Amino acid sequence: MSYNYVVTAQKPTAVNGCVTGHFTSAEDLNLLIAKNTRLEIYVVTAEGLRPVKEVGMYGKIAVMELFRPKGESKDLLFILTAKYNACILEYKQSGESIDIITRAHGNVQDRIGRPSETGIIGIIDPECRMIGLRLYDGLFKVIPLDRDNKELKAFNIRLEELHVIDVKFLYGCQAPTICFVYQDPQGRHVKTYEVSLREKEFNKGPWKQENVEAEASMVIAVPEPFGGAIIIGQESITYHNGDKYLAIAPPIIKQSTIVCHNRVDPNGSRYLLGDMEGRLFMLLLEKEEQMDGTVTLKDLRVELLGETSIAECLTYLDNGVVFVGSRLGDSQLVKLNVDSNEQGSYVVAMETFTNLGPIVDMCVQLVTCSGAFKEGSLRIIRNLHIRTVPLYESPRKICYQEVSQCFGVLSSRIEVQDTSGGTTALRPSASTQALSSSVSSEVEVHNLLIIDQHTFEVLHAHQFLQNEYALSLVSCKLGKDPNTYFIVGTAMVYPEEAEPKQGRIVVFQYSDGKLQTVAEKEVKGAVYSMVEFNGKLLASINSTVRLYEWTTEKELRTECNHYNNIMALYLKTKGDFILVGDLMRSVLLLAYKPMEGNFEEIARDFNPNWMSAVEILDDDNFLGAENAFNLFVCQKDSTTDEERQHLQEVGLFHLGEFVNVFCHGTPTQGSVLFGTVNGMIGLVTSLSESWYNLLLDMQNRLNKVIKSVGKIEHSFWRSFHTERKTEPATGFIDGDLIESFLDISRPKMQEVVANATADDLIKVVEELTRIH
Amino acid sequence: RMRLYVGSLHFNITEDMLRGIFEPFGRIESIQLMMDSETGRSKGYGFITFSDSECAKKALEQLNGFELAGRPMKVGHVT
Amino acid sequence: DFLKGLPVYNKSNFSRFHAPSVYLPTREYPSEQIIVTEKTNILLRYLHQQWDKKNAAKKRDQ
Amino acid sequence: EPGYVNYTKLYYVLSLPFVVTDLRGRNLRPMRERTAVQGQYLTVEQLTLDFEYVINEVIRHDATWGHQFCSFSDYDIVILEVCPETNQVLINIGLLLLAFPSPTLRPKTYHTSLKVAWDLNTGIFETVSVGDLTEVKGQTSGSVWSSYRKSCVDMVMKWLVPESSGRYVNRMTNEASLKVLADSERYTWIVL
Amino acid sequence: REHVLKQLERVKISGQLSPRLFRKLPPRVCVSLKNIVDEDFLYAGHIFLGFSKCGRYVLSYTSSSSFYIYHLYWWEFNVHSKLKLVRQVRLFQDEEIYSDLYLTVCEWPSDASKVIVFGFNTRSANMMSDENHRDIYVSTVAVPPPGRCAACQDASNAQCLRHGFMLHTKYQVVYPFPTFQPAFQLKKDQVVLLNTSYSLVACAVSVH
Ligand SMILES: O=C(NS(=O)(=O)c1ccc(Br)s1)c1ccc(Cl)cc1Cl
Ligand SMILES: [Zn+2]
Repeated sequence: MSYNYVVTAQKPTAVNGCVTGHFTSAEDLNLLIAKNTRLEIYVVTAEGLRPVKEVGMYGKIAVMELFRPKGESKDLLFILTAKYNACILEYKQSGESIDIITRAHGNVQDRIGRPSETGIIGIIDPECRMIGLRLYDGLFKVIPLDRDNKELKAFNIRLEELHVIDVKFLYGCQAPTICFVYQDPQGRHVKTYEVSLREKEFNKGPWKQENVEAEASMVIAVPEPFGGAIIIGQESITYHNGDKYLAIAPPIIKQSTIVCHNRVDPNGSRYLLGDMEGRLFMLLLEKEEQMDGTVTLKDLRVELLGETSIAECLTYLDNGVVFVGSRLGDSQLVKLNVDSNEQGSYVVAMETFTNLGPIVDMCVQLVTCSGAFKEGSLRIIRNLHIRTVPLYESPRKICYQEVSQCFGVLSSRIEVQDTSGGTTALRPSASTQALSSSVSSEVEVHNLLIIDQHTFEVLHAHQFLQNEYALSLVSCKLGKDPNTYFIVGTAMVYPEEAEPKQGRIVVFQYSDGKLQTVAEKEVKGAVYSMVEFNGKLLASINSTVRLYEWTTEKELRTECNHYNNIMALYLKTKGDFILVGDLMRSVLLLAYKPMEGNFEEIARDFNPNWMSAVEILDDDNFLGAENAFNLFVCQKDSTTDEERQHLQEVGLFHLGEFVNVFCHGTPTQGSVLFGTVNGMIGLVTSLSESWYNLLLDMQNRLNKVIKSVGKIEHSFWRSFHTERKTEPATGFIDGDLIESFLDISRPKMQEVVANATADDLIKVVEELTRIH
Repeated sequence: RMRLYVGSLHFNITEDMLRGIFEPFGRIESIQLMMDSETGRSKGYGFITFSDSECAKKALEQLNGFELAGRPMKVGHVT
Repeated sequence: DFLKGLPVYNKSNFSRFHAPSVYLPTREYPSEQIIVTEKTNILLRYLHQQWDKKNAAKKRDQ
Repeated sequence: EPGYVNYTKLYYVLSLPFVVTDLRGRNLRPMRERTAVQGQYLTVEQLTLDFEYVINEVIRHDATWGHQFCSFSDYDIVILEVCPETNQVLINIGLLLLAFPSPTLRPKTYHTSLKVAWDLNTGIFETVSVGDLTEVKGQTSGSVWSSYRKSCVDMVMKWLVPESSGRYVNRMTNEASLKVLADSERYTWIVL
Repeated sequence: REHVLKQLERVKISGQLSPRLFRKLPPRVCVSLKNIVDEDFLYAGHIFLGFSKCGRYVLSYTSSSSFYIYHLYWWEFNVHSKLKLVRQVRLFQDEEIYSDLYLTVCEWPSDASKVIVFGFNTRSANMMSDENHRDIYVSTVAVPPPGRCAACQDASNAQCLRHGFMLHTKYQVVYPFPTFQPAFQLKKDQVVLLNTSYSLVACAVSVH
């Protein structure tokens, strides 16, 4: 049996959402930041952003909206988690005491219904008549906001439009009205429906359905006096309001997709727009006062403000200060000013907030491949001290070569098809600014970077072939050859085909500041993963795992193959044992048979799992991380050949993060570090039967004392969950929960340890805090 | 003894649905709704083979040009 | 060209230049309202809704 | 308690007729007897719904044209919905009947539809819709059942909401014909 | 069209990996039936039906012969590896069928322990083909155990009741012949709704 302990070394750093409003007090202008499970509450003060409280929710924050129903002195908060836990929260301060009140809560999951492509959408009516949720295709959930009733009886309305892109509640409406963009075989369209609480149905919307741009992706509900809606596409921006229809096709927006917006002015005269390249625009709604008192929209205009971090979200604060919430790079505070600088930009960075995510690969001190595109960096983490090395391109894989005192980093840069010749770089980056460079004998240009272990200076950049993608990387010694090499696994990616049918294994040696090609081996697919395996090279090509021998003639010679795979994306080895991770087909264990010079399929996990990362804990325990944000531990079944050929899932735990990399690096045994998409860094370790038993009893006791915001059960949160099944967590201890025992008051500690002393457990929890 | 062509069908109309709609007219020997091998879904066409020719004739007379879902069905003959 | 005159909630807020504590809810639980979902199927709800309105249209004449 | 419902329960260890067996051929042991503790036993249940009773009950109490009714001939039952969380079966009842028309006499053949919700916990049905009496003039028996099923198909398509990958009813059948056998979730095909 | 490597890159930076994204790309593996089928079952003439909901098994049937005898098979699938027979059951026990049935094998939404075989003939017989009557044959078969089963281990192909039972039934239908509605008939996880023309029967089988 397997017993494990999971703890957080570094909390998620990517920002998934940010809202402004008056939550703490009617006077305070607040900033609320959502970092997966984390909710940060701030007061916009004279000094700029005063932290008040950070609350960890027992769920992944999917909806975060402030709303003020009539009769409230301050805004209430609506939160919906990824596991569909819905709550309405109220902030209460009594002198020095701070408490978050759960006004209403419940689970709004439907057993039927398939999760939507553009995901969970949570919208609140401007007049606070109801909450609207788009969770599944074909259904629209309505939570009536009524304060004079025991329960908020939520119902579903059928939506004929099964593919909705975005939806919002309109302003200035006598009847609650939803405005949405949907897709059908005839293209994209914009439609409106009135929502009837009385009849539990939709009624004909105020205005006519209109056809829109094929890539129309977002709806902005414009407040009064304008009213109506703004729809943002790839090439155009349109305004709709009954009879009114304005359309602008500014060439400035064509290059990159707009992915976020924020209302600057309360009347919606100005909006901030953020795109995929990090560009910041100002959308201007020019008004015209009518003689009858009403105000109509005369024209739309877009102006490029400058560049910020690639924004996931934007929030205007006060006095030209804007918060840039980034997912792929560092978050910022930026200042907007009327007079342009040396480059002509109106955007000036005021502060930078370190974001480790996405951690695509890492090394063990921890060294990660962080961020993406212009935000791409390396992050060096130690006891936490963080050093950031900008690359201005996407780092993909990392390896350390001790003998060369450097790191091998695979990277990709974006180049554009110009008038003359081939392609040209749009921005200088690590691969184009190396000390020396070589070449192999919009588009992605792949490179192997040799970066100095001390200064992190780009010593050499080796550019791979036209259309060649570098997928895997290893630094090792092979056979009886004394040399240490940088080995790269590639794939030929053409703009005609879908799957790679060609690739290479390239053996490089770094000497005298240059990279020399020692050997090349052609393969008939993508080299997804490579591991050094007992002085041999273990590589996975498409659906085949292959073992190569390195000859005295400096050539790779195929020894054996295993073909029973769908997509062998992940490889890990311990001794003669191989743990293969499949993107679609769960995990499997192989054994190399020295005597037979071939592989033997030992056992497979017959469970359906879409894998993201795999690790070998020990000879008998295998750790898996999948697409549904869960961890699971496989074990060899401890009489018949078929019984031994079946891996058993003995550990289940809902992590709440997407793990891209696992690496190894008395109470607990073993130390496996993991890097996630949200920049969270965690640690997994093994426990004895008796250590697990004591810590499990401690969790059940802690859960009776520690209260949850939104009243989400800890057990529900950590329950293994997929679209297929929901099961209670097993053989896993939440280190975060047990560590929180040291933070509760002494009178509460005694009630937790009631029939063991508080000091017995204090000594236990304190030695557990020393594992990270 | 008689085969018909059924076309202009909605992509979600199943073989079982076609059997239910056509069976009241007469005994059916074989029904084969044509499917796409790549992205497994109905091609919108098929063949229904009645045991009786006069039973197949009445099925055509009563179903050809009439809307099943919102697409007007096309029932015809072969060879 | 058109950027000037940005929203001012308070002049003080960013004038002074720059460069949270974890909430562990203690044993206290005051809550009075729950969120529930409609048990009945939407097709059945609609048919029930139409048939019940038809019964009311029969009671008005009789 | 109602006359339209019939429930039967039978236990087994190593109205429709059942030939419950093991994987070899032994007909097991048909009983209701005592086998203390959950020591592996089979449980078969059978809840029946007499259509002819339902039809007569809904014509009698819930049809405005109920007084005009004489007798019914054939009937076709099509399931419109199954709600597993509320254990409710929505059935549509297609009906060929005989009735007198409006006071505008002579008895005529008509066609109508009866929607009825059947509770599986209680066994009790509840009527949700009673169709109008539409005359069958010169259209055959096959013509009327084809038009009826087309209307059911029409309605279920109209109310069709996509389900999650893993609540799907797998249905497999090969003629002797299939070209490929696909494993959807793992993008694997067996080519025949 | 989107390249698989381009789709994979998006996953690593977004943390969004789902099948409803790889929807429009070709199959990752194609295997021909002839290369994975055991040659000893050539002179048997199996009719392959497809995969079980979990890609572990691939099912097939046999229509052996005056009467017809039906058999349902469970084959262990492992990509390129040959298929291994796990279960072979005799469908419609002590039932004599005088005509080739159009059979369908179904699986419940969340119940992986059982399967349902619905077979029916084009028209019934009373040797001579009888109109206005049709025979429906339905069998509920327990699937093989997923792992080590403690009750199965107790033997003297001995399999416990939970992982080794079979249920059979047969009913005659009249005109208009009831519609086959497999998605609705098996929407409730342990029930089969059977339209016998005269009544609808809710049929639940469960092992405790
Ligand atoms: O229900 C049918 N077939 S089914 O597989 O149970 C299924 C349910 C829902 C969908 Br969508 S498909 C079906 C069959 C025949 C006739 Cl006449 C009408 C229908 Cl509605
Ligand atoms: Zn068993």
